[PDB]
This record gives sequence, structure tokens and C-alpha cells, in this order.
Amino acid sequence: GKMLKDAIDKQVAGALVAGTTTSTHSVATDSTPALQAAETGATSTARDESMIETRTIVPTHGIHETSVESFFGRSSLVGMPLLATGTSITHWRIDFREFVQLRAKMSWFTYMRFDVEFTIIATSSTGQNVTTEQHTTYQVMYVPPGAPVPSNQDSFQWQSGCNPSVFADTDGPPAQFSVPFMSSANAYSTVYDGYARFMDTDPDRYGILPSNFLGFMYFRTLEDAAHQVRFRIYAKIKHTSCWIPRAPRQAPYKKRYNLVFSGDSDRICSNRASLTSY
Amino acid sequence: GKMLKDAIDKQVAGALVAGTTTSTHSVATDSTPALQAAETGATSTARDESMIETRTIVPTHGIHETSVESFFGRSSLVGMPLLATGTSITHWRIDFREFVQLRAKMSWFTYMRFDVEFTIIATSSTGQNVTTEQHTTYQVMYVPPGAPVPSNQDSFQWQSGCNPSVFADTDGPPAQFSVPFMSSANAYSTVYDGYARFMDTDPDRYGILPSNFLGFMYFRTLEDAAHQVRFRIYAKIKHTSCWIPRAPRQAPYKKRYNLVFSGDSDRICSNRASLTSY
Amino acid sequence: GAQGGSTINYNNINYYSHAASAAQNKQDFTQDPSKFTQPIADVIKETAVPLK
Amino acid sequence: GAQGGSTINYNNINYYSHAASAAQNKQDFTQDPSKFTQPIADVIKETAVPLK
Amino acid sequence: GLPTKPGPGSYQFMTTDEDCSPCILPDFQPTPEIFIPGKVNNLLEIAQVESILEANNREGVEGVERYVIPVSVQDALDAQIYALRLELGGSGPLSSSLLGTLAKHYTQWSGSVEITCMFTGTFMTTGKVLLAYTPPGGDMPRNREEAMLGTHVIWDFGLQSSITLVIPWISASHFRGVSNDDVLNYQYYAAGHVTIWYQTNMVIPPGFPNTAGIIMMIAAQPNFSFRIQKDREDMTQTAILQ
Amino acid sequence: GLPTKPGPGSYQFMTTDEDCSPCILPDFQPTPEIFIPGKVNNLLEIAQVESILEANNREGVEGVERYVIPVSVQDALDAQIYALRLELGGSGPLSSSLLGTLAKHYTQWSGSVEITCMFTGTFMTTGKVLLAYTPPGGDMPRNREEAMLGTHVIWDFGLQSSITLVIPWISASHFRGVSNDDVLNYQYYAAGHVTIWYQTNMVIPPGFPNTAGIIMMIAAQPNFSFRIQKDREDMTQTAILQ
Amino acid sequence: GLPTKPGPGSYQFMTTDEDCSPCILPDFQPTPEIFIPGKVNNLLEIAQV
Amino acid sequence: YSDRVAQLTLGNSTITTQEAANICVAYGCWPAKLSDTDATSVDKPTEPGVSADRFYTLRSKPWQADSKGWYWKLPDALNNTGMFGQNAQFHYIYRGGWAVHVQCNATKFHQGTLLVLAIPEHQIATQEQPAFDRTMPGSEGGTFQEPFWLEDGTSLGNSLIYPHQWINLRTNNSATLILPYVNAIPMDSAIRHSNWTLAIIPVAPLKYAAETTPLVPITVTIAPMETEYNGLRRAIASNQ
Amino acid sequence: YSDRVAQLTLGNSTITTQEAANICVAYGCWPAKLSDTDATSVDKPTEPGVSADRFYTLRSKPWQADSKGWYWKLPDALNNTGMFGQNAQFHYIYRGGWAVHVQCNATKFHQGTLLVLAIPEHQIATQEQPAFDRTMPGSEGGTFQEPFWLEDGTSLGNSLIYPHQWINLRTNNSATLILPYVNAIPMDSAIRHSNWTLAIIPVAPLKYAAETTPLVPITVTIAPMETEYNGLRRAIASNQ
Ligand SMILES: CCCCCCCCCCCCCC(=O)O
Ligand SMILES: CCCCCCCCCCCCCC(=O)O
Ligand SMILES: CCCCCCCCCCCCCC(=O)O
Ligand SMILES: CCCCCCCCCCCCCC(=O)O
Repeated sequence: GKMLKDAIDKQVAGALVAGTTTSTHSVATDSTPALQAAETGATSTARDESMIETRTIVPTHGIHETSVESFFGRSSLVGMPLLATGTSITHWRIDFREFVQLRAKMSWFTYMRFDVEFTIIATSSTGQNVTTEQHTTYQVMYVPPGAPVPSNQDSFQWQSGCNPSVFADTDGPPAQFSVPFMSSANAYSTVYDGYARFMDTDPDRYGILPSNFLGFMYFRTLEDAAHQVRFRIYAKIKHTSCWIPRAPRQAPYKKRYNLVFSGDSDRICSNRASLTSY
Repeated sequence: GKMLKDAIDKQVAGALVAGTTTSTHSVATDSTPALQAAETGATSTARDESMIETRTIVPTHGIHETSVESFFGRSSLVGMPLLATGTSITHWRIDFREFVQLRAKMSWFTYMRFDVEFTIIATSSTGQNVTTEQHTTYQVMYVPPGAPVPSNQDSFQWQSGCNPSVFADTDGPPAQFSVPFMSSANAYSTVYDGYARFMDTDPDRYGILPSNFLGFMYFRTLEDAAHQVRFRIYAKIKHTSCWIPRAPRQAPYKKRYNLVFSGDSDRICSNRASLTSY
Repeated sequence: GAQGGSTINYNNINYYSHAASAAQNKQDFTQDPSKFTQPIADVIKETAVPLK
Repeated sequence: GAQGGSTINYNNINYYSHAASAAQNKQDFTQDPSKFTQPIADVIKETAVPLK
Repeated sequence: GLPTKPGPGSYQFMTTDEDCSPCILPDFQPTPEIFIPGKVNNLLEIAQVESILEANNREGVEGVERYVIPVSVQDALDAQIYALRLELGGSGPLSSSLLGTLAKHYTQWSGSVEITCMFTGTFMTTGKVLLAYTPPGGDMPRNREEAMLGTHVIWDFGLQSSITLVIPWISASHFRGVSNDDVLNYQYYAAGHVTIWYQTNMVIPPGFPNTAGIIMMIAAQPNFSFRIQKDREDMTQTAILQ
Repeated sequence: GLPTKPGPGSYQFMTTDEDCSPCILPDFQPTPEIFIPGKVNNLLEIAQVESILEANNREGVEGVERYVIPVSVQDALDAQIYALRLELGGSGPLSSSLLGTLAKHYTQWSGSVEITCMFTGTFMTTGKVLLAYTPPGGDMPRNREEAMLGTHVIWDFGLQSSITLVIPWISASHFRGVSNDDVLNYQYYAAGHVTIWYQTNMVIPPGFPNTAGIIMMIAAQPNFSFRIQKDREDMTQTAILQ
Repeated sequence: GLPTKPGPGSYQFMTTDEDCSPCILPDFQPTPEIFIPGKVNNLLEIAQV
Repeated sequence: YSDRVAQLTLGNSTITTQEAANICVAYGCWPAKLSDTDATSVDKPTEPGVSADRFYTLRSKPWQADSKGWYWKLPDALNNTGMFGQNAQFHYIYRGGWAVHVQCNATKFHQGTLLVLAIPEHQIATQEQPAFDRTMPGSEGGTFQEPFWLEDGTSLGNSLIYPHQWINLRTNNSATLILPYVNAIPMDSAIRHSNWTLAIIPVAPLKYAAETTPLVPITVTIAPMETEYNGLRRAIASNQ
Repeated sequence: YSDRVAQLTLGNSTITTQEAANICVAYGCWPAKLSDTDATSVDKPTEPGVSADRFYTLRSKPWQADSKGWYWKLPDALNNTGMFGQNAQFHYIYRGGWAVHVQCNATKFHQGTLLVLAIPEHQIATQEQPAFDRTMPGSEGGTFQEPFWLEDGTSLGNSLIYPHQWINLRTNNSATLILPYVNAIPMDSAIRHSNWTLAIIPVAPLKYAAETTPLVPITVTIAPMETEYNGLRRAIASNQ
């Protein structure tokens, strides 16, 4: 049926890399492809065929593993809240900045528009952190800014009449759910050269764009936990638009909410004793 | 096939918000859009374009998250009966008034016609309420008004020849089932300015419309429970018709079966010291 | 719907017999705000004076 | 696609209502490298001298 | 049997699931739908209805009187009548209105808002009032000279009892955050100021009441919307209701 | 119910799964996409942009100066300016460039690379330089006589400040390994050598700076690609960021 | 295998379920239906007596 | 041309006002008779016509300095009045709409504002569940004690969602509301259930150009509209 | 025929250079006005035209032997200058592109190379989160302390991904960049957010054919392009 045709999108990865045309020797004063001028800011236009004698090469290699979708389109850890047994409650602030691998991958772009698939793995363990048996339901509640936060395991906030929740078992399959692009802005921002507030220039609000922050995930067990639970929160970025590539992060990350780095030794690649030998 | 076409309904959320037409300055005695009269009971008709000079704005925002279906169309807690080990039996009276979030959401309307998806999460725990292991079947029996109630775990009422029952495991996936609009009336009523009975004006039967009450859910374990079981009963309202919007509840709820409130301090929003500063 | 902008387009497929089993309806239905905003016998056009 | 060479050919089938539920997009989209490599008002053909 | 691979998310219960589920009473045939007046299909039909601002929120004012802003005969020129931070969230006067109480259920908002004011003085009582909307970036306007630089209407008391100041959607972004969540710096979404000033003065015949009132009313324009349902802050319970 | 047989891989979570999954907010309607300049659809658009080699990686050179290879007036003929092992992996100068940092995320590479050199001496400073690419099998070329036997360009300093040596894809196989993993003998994928020599000499007018610089720049050609994502070696953490 | 997501209500037994289920005697061929007087299709035929 | 001048003629009765605002027609729905598709009761209804579809005037109320407001249940307030009252007493079930007219004149030397609410299904409470003398107060009506909370734990400010007009003394001396039948069933008992509440709440207090405060009454006039009755038996006056 | 000679005329102002390289147009995108499909703010924008779309010259900088570099935030650097500055002060939100022209002449007896970066959303840090005097330095601009790390934990070598030119003294004395508006929203506040940073970093140091080092200034000239402003109120100068 055509109605089911609406739920199917045929999508194709068949873009190839550029090929090579055979070329011959050139002795002239007409064509000088090797002479360049980096001052313009343009990258060199010279190609293989104009610099040496080439054979013909039919293109066969795909480019799809470096499409922005493929590069971001896998799951990565973004949150690891620990539910202790004293209160049986925990939360994770929602952003991709606690764990460095996804953050550094995002640092190649300025603005990014995407959806998210979240995946939550819960693991129970003892005080000495050895795996242990515990079968219990847990509740993950999305708490958006301005909604009252639960303060206990039995708080009546966990009613969840308006906050969305997911209920799953600690020893069941992983909870998984998708999320549309939720920013009030038309993209997310990986970096922000401004202040979070008018009438304020506190350093702690520099580089803080609050339209990236959609709130909190809160976690309880539905009864009081017998053992601590660790939730691992994975995000896969999908349906991805990217704008304005950047110099990628090179210094290690130090803080969650700013770009501070050490910068004690100004170098990235390793040293050698002489430029004319390895 | 066309027969399977009967089981598919293509349904679309593409209603947009109103746009903006550009306007220019107006110097006249003809058109006075800013002059109003609130005495009529009509809301102001003045629009942006007639009050200031506007640009053109193409509408892009949807309205679907405030459709009545979307606003009610999620699950909320409505019942939390506890099955103790002494009798291994409990029940929940069926109405959406024990827990305040769903009740307050319903208080925006007078009459509401809907279906229900119920979801039941069972959790076992110790006397000190710490999660514990217990694998057992439980039985939820719909007991409508006039059907004899079970008095024990082994009562022969649990035969369930005519009452519908659901059997599920305490440590299995949650039981879930749907329900059509069951009122003898043509809608449910969120508020009732009348008496439950003729020839009676007892205050305890004021505001009681018994056509909202479809009876009881009764709960046993199929054997005698070793640990207490807590059932959490969630309802999602769906296929929703709503009539006659109301002033929504503002004072906290106090009782399950009437609108009594404290009303000690007559205000809702917070105070300030002066109307001409914040 | 593999996407238009703010158009969610859904094929609700009910697997059970009773219509009550079906998932929630995603249609946008007609809005008549004026039964609540302009609930008056005589229409008052925006550019007119309301009284008289 | 039971295989052409470097052509992955996929029918993304979304079972849920919201487009955000769909799996990741496998299309190759247009590449315009020259907005970054040749970001200059006057085109400089390869065989010409760049300055002047 | 058809070979399958159940994946992640198996057996979870999400409260916003949109799935069909077996009916426990598959033979039931409900009562017909009858005509009832006032069917609502979308809560933005309610948000476009005017409601009264709890505008006189001064410490010590209780009850119905919180709905009338005082307006008096002034002995000095260009005085201020009222000041209000434009906010759908928080706990100020807009928060308890129809639009404000709907905004309590939502995280984000967009669109134009209108404020309709009704004067309640005697027939013989005259006056002119300046109603100003100041876009964000600074503080509340300090004097009528500064406030007039913004969007503003000038109200003449007369036969038509009421005025509208349309607060237009003026915004860097398509949407703002409803809340003012501090830890999350949602003051980023500061939406400006509404102030009311005496444009001339309130003038009365000898021995008339030297004080009258404005009843402020607010509603959403047709270009308004809400996103992201969220729990209402002030609808709580400490126990199951009995 | 339809008879089924769930098979192996049931309930597993693979990080590269391509599956639809229920949306926790199925009624949400996002903000429109606006025009933004510089949309990127494929990271090989970035790899074709020239970036500066951290080429002066001698022990003791810090900061911006690591970006300028010294070039001097020579007192002897046919001297060597620079030597560089052609490697997208490891930790040598190519590893910190745009192409090198992208290669840190990938396991395999193919295609031609180009190196653009810009001379920074005074207008009056002259010179001719030989830039050589030696295919693998042996060591770095020891003298300009040996290096010239390979692919090479000869650069005349003049008005056009810059030159390109195209390092063409010359390879037994369609792809090479990015890394030089020793236990796995990925030195199998040795990709050759780049060396720079004085073709004549740097010559200056009396009392000019006798030392100038080359800024080396590198980028991928349009026939280039990467395979197999892999973790970046030098982007680590010992603790969760707070 | 076809990727699936079993949801809530998995493995429950509802007494009013309307589902097909495997027949323990799939080759059985019942006796024909004969005519009997007084066939009842709906209990409201009894209620009208 | 003038929505400040109105005339309302029902039966043998006619109202006029020279200072109206307009006429509020609740939910844009004029009262209408019950169609065969929504009806359930099989007996042929009695439709009394002009004998009941006419304006009835209740006793007037003084607007005092301290007044919190007044309220009337419908049909409750008219259940003992005229042929409407008799038809409502003699039948088990009733249906119909209302034409409500609130009168209050004062001077150009007065100020003050009344809010005139028609509230459907206005179930009331306070710190306690209310007794019968407040839920069904009869022709004399009741008084608010929590006008800020609209006697129901909601707020007066948000009650503009209900059909309403104002009486602002500088502008008008009368409010008119036309109310359709509202219920979740087709017909319902007149003695057991109140479909509408007429509520008149002072918002801006009543002030005079002197300190001597003459008598300013409020007067309610209500006409039933498009009435039907089913279930004829003896006459029953109240649910007690 | 000659991309070494350029003339730039905006408003009442005209720049010339006899040693340009070319003109960099960032992302191949000429500045453009906001279309009705992407716009959200409903008020009619003010477009000041030539009163603001003109070249402004900042104070010059000496290129010294030790110089690490200089930077300016935009619109920050021009927020107190001319009718651009006034339109940016008096409106809540602003949008527009830039025409940037960096001048530095020296002799055929000099050597040295400047890198001229236009960096969008250039959020900066060092071992510490920066203060306001560095995030929004004004017309005088700021200076780099970590030019190798591009003040942001990235690398200067990879910043050629950003729109750029060089000033290599043997080749050219000037760099020209045309910048489109870049943001994740349609308009944004001029005092709270800097959309672009103009960064001028010495890569090859400045050397003279003698040991006596005369003064070689760097001079920045910036023209706003295709500007709009919405949200008129009083004038607000800074985010402090
Ligand atoms: C739990 C359902 C709603 C949660 C919304 C999650 C959306 C996350 C998007 C994060 C984008 C900003 C990333 C960042 O600031 O580093
Ligand atoms: C268990 C199967 C039959 C149960 C029927 C449940 C229907 C519940 C509808 C409740 C509507 C009235 C809500 C209320 O009174 O507050
Ligand atoms: C077992 C029979 C398979 C039929 C289900 C096909 C997929 C469901 C249709 C979903 C339609 C809306 C999806 C969308 O376009 O957003
Ligand atoms: C339950 C409905 C069954 C429909 C699923 C049919 C198989 C999925 C289509 C996969 C299309 C791409 C596969 C390929 O050719 O590589």
C-alpha cells in the first residue's frame, strides 16, 4: 500500500571517490599548475594528472564512512549516575560533556542539528563493586526545566502525570528511546562566545548557552534498593545536520562547562632531535 | 488488501500557528483597533499588525502538543494498592482521584469522553520495604458493581467465569490492557453539582456522580505471598473528547471525593513589596 | 515520516478487534476559538468601536 | 543489497509515528568542498598563475 | 515460526508510548456521542481567552482585591502605575492566569501576548495612561521618558472602557523557555518588561472617589504555542487522597 | 499470535545498530531548519582543506615557531632542508594536522595527498628548492642525487609564493593502514618519504636576514578516503568531567 | 531474524483475549451440524420471553 | 447600530435596557430542543411553551460595601415559580436553556464593577463539604464566602473562561446571557442536579461621590428557553 | 586581470590596496538579509543603510618582535562606534555580515607573515575561564596568550579550516574577508554574544634588513554589511 510506502524511505550510499585520467608530459610556458599562492586562503588546485604522468583509474571507493551521519551515527557513553542504597535516587544532567570521546567528535563543528537514541544499561553491584543479583524495576523520569525535582524515592513527583517516564527492569533488556531535535534554537551549539544572561558577565556564565540544556533525567528504583545500581547512559546521534567546521580539540578536556586547558608545553606532535632525519 | 486497510487509519498533525502579515503606519480616525470593551465578555480582537508596524512571518510552529489528545495522551499513576502477606488480597477503587497530577489535568474540562490504557507494575519488597526476589503469578479481577467481592485469597470468586481477569507474573513484563468509554452517560463528568440519590441531601452524597464509578479491581497472588507486593496502576487517557473548559484547580486537593480546600490565605501568586518595582 | 517540517504523518495500525485498543489519535482537529473568545450575538470587527 | 560494489541500498522502515524514531539516514548527500577550499571571489583555474 | 530478534527496549514501559493494546472488554458498545456545547479540541483555544491578572500582588492584599491595580489622583507628573516582568513561568502575577497556568504544564513558549486593561472609575473620572513593553537587555524602565522608547500604547479613559497593549513576539529565537531555572541559567530567556504610567493624570470632579482601579487581563494571540509537557510545580501531595 | 522464533543476538545492544526505536515525545514539532552558511555533509570536505604542518618538531621548539621550517643561506652545495616519513598515523608532524586528526579517527586510508609550501623570506630573497617523494622499500634518501630519482618538484622562489608537491597514491594495495601498530606489523603499510633539498641556495642582498621560513601545508586530494572508525588515541580522561 | 520489540503486556493471560492459538488436534474433523429446533443466537431472545 | 439598547421578549414578558454591552451567547450555542438521535426517554415530552418560557424576576439584593457576591442554582432557583416550577415538579426529568438578565443601575457619581458568571456544573466546597441550604439555596440564592477561590478551589481570575459579562457602572447597567442546556446526558432531574450557576461577584467595590451610601439593588431576571419534560408523575418539590 | 588591486566602496567610504591577494568570501556566502521563512521576530526591522554599512577604522597596533597576536570580537568591537554602534545599542537584537580589511605594509627589506583569521563562535579559554575584559575587549581588542592553542585548546595549525588570508610581506600588504552572518538562531543580541572573532596572529616573525626596527603598524578596517535590528527600546551599551 501507498500508506505503508509513507513509512519506508529508500536511501542510497553510492557516492564514489574521484577517479584518475591518464596524462602525458607537458613542456610549455602556457600551463603552470604547480605555482600556487597560499596567501589568498584558497587550497591548492593542482591535481595528480597535472604534476606527473598518470594512468587512468576508475573510481571504486565509497565515501560513506565519513559522511556526518556515519561519523556520529553510533552510540557513546554520556552519563554514568550511581544509585546508592541510602536514598535509592540519583539523576544525570543531560548534555554530552562528561565523557570526552563524543565531546571531541562534536568539536569538529559549530552548530549541529540532530535526533538522539538513548540507551540505558543498569548494573547492580555490591559495596565492593562486585556484580550481584538484584531484580527490580527502575524509573527514569525526564524532568524539564521548571518541573519540581523528586527529593526521595517515594516522592509523589514520580507520579509522572506530565513528565515522560520509562520503566524497565535492572536485569532485563536495556531501555531505549528516541528524541527529536529539542532546542529552542534552530541548531545546537558546540561552542558559545557569549554570556548566559543579560546584565551579568560572571566568568561562570561565559560560554554557557542555556538553549543546549533540556533538563534532567531522574532515577529511582521502585522499591528501596538492596544494592547500588549503576546506570550507563548511551547516546547515538542521528538524522544529523552539521555546519561550520572547526579546528578540533587538541588539548585534553578539563572541565564540563568550559574549554579550559593546561597549555604548559605548546606542542601536539612528538619531538625529534633533527629535522633532516627521523 | 482493503480489509487490512480497515485496520489502518492515516492521521495527520499538520495544523500550524497563525502567521504575520507586514503592516505600515496608520494615521486616521477611521480604524481604532486598540479601543476595546471587556464588559461584553468578548476577548480583545486587536492583533499585532494593527497595533505596531509588523514584518511578514511565515507560520512554522505546530500546535499538536496542546491538542487535547496529546495533553492527556500519556500514562500517569492512579492507584497504588499494597498486597500484604497476611491475607494476600487487596483492591483499588477505580477512579482518577487518589493522585493529584492527573486529577488536576482533568480539572480543565467539565465533560470528558475517552478510552483508557491501564498499565500495572508489580513490585515485591520486604517488611522494611527493600526490594526482594519473589516470582509469583498475580490475578487482577475487574469486579463491577453488584458482583460479589472476593474475601480471601482462595475465595471461589476468583474463578472469574464472568468477571474479566488478567494474570501476569510479579517479575515479568507489566500487564497492560485497554478499556472503551464505559459510562452509562454520554461523557464522564469531572465535577457534579448535584446529589447521588433522590430523597437524600446528605453532604457526603453531594458532588458524587455514580455514573463515573465502574467498580473495583481486586488483586491476589495465586499462592500466598511470601513478601508484600505493591501494584502501581497507570492510566493513559486516549481517543479523547473534551467539552466546557473550566478554571483549573488552584488550591491543593485535600479529599478524594470532594473539592474541599483550605483557603486560609486568599492568593495564588507570590507577593512583592511594591507594585512599581520587582 | 522520514522528515515539510512540523507535519507528523502516522499510520495507526490497530492489531485488535475493538477500536478502543487503537493507539492515540494524531489528527489535528478543527479549532473554533471564537465560541469562547467572541461569544456574543453581534460580531464586533476589530477596526470598529465595540460599544454602540 | 545482496551484493555494483560500494553501493549500500537500504529501505529504512520506521515502525513508530515520529520521524525522530527512524533509524539513521544512509543517503550520501551533496559535497560542495569548494565553499571551504576555494572561498574566494575570483576563481583561479588550476593552469593559471594565482596572483595577478 | 518467523525468525525474530527482539532488541533493546524490549518489555519496557514508556509513559508516552503510542501502541495498540488488547481490550479487556472487546464486545462492549459504548453510548453514542451526543451534542454538547463548547467542545475543545486544543488547549490553545483556552489560552486565547482573556483571564484576569492577579496583578495587585502587594504584600498584605488578600482575595478579590488582588485583581484591581490602584489608580489615583496624582500630585506629581509622569508617575508610575505598575511594573511587571514579562514571564510565563515563576510565581509572579502572570503565573496564576489561564495562560500562566497552561504554561505551568509546558517548558517552552512562542508568540504574541495581549494585555487588555479595563478602567473602573466613575463615568466622570478622566485620565490618560501609557502602557509600555520594553524588550530585554536591561532593567525595568525607570521613568516614563525611558519607557516610551519601547513598544507602547496610550490609553484615553472614555466610553470604550478598555484598551489592548499587544506584546508582540520579539525574540532572538523561535522559542523561549517558560521557566527561570537558575542552575540552568534560563534567565537567558528574559522576555522584557511591561510598565504602566500616567500619561496625564487621573482627574475627578469635587468630592468623587480619588482612587479607582484597572483590571488587567491577559491572553495569547493566534500565533502562540507551547512545547514540552512538564509537571506543574504547585500541584503536589504528601499522601494518597482518601 | 503469529508463531515466532527469536534467535541469537536477542536483547543485545550493539552501538552501531541501525534500528527504529519508540520516541519518548511523539507529538513534538521541532523548530524549522534555517539557512546557515557552511553546511558540511561529509568529513572529506574538511580533509581537502589545507592546514599547517607542525613541521618544525625539533626538541626545544615551542609554540607557533613549530610551524616554520628554517631555511638559511648555505655555505655548501645540495644540502638538506627537511625530512619526513609519510604517515597518517603515529605522532609525527602529519598527525596533528586536519588530515592527520581525521586519520586518528580511522583505521585505513587511500588516495593522493598534496603538500603546499609557502616561502616567507624577504621580497629580495631568492632560492630554488627540490621537494621529493620516495616510494617505500628503503630508507630516507641520503643525498639530493638519490632523492631526485623519485617523484619530485623543483620550486623557484618568486611572485607566486607557494608550490605544491602532489604525493600521488602509489601503492601495492587499494588501501593502507593508518596506524603503525608494532605487534600487528602495520609497518607493512610503510608509505614512503618526503624530503626537501636546496636545489641551488638561498641568496640574499648584503645585510638581509640570512634565515627565512617555509610554512608547510597539507591536505587530501579528491581521490582520498578513510575506513573503519576507531578511537582517538590522545583524547583521554581519568575522571568524569565536573 | 526480523527485529522486534516485545512491549508491556507480554506473556500475560487476559480472560477476554481474542487471539488465535495452536490446536492440539489439528487433523480432527468434527461431526456435522444437524438441524435442532430452537437455536439461540442472542440471550435477548430469552429476555423477551 | 446600537448594542447598548436591547429588548428581550419571551412569552407575555419583555425586558428593555438602554445600557447593555452586548448579549453573551454561551459557547455560541442558542438553546435548542433535543433531537431524536440523542434522545433516550421513549415517552412523548410535554413542551409547555409560553406558560413557562418567560422572564421571572427574583427578589432584589442590596449591593453593600462588604458584599462578597451572590449565586443561584438553575433550575433550582425557579423550581417553585410559575408554570416552569410546576412542570419541573411534576416531571422526573427536564431539559432547557436560559435567558439571564442582571440589572444594576447606579449613577454617573458611582463606581464599581460586578462580574456576572454563568458557571456550568458549579460544584462548590470550602474548608467543608456544603449543606443543602448552600448547594440548592432556592429563589433567594446563596452568598459566596470564598469569592477569590470561586467557592471551588479554583480562582475567580480564571473564571473568565466561563460565559460572562461585566457590569462596570461607568459603562452599563445590565448583563444578558443566553445559556444552552449543558449536561453529560440528554435530560436530567431538576431537583437533584443544577446544570448552571448564576454568580454575581463584586470585583471593584461600590463607591459613591459622598459618604452617605444610598441603596443600590441588584436584580436577577431569568427566562427558561426551549424546555421539555418527560416522566410525568405526582409533583415532587425538592430532593429532600 | 589583477586580483592584486582592489577597491571596496561601502557608504561614504572607500578602501584601496595595490597588493591584495584576492578576496575571501567565507563559505562562499555573501551577506544577505533575513527571509520571511526563517524570521521569528514579528516587528518590522530597522535597516539603517549607509549610515551604518560603511568602513570603520580601529586604532592601529604596532607589530613588535615578541607579538603573539591580536583579536577583536564582532559586533563587540564596533558596538560604541558610529551609527552602527547606536543602532546596536538601541535594539534588543541585531543581525548582519562584515567586510574586514587588515592593512600592514612594510618594505621589500622586511620579512614576516601574519595569519588573518575570521573565527565564528570563537569561545576562548586558557588555564582559567576568562574575564569580561578578555571575552569582550571592545574597540581596542585583546591579545593572545596561547596563540599556539588558538586561545581555545585547539591548534593554530588547524585553524585554516576557518575563513582566512595571509599577509606575507614579500607578497601582499592587505587581507580582505567578507563574512556572512553565522548563528544558530535568526537574530541575536549584539552586547551578549559575539558571532565572529577577527584574529591576526604572527607566524613568521617580523625581520628587518637592519637591527634598528622601525614602526610597522597593523590596522583593522571593518564594515558592517546587510544589517537589521529589531526590538527597539532605550540604548544599552554593554552586558554589564
Ligand atoms: C529525556 C528526554 C528529553 C531529553 C532531551 C535530550 C536532548 C539532548 C541534546 C543535547 C544537545 C546539547 C549537547 C551539549 O550541550 O553538549
Ligand atoms: C478494569 C476494566 C473496567 C474498568 C473501567 C475503568 C474506567 C475508568 C474511567 C474513569 C472515569 C471517571 C474518572 C473519575 O471519576 O475521576
Ligand atoms: C507487521 C506489519 C508491518 C506494518 C507496519 C509498518 C510500519 C508502521 C507504519 C508507521 C507509519 C508512520 C511512520 C512514519 O512515517 O513516521
Ligand atoms: C514486518 C514487515 C517486513 C518488512 C521488512 C523487509 C526487510 C527490510 C528491508 C531491508 C532493505 C535493505 C536490505 C538490503 O537490501 O540490504
